[PDB]
Amino acid sequence: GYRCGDKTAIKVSNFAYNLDPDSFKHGDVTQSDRQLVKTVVGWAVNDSDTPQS
Amino acid sequence: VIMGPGYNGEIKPGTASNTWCYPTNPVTGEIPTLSALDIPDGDEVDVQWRLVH
Repeated sequence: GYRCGDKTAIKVSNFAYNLDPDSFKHGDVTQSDRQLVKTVVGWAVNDSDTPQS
Repeated sequence: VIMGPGYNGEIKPGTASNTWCYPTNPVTGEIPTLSALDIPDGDEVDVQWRLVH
């Protein structure tokens, strides 16, 4: 054929990757046990002759 | 022998029943130079007018 050997070339480049939030999937959900974050203690002292709130 | 476009114009050792040929006394194809065209002296626009008409 005419100019056989001058094969057409298909070039790929300039790749870019977006992200689709709606495509989200998750596996098995693990929930840990309650862990003590913090503690505050105190004393309420009543030296009067009546209950105090 | 020289082959046609279908053969991609290949020139290969061989022989054929016809043959390209070139003059043994080639003629020069140079563009002849003619006698000058003389325009009478005048204003620029007048000279151009006489030339283009």
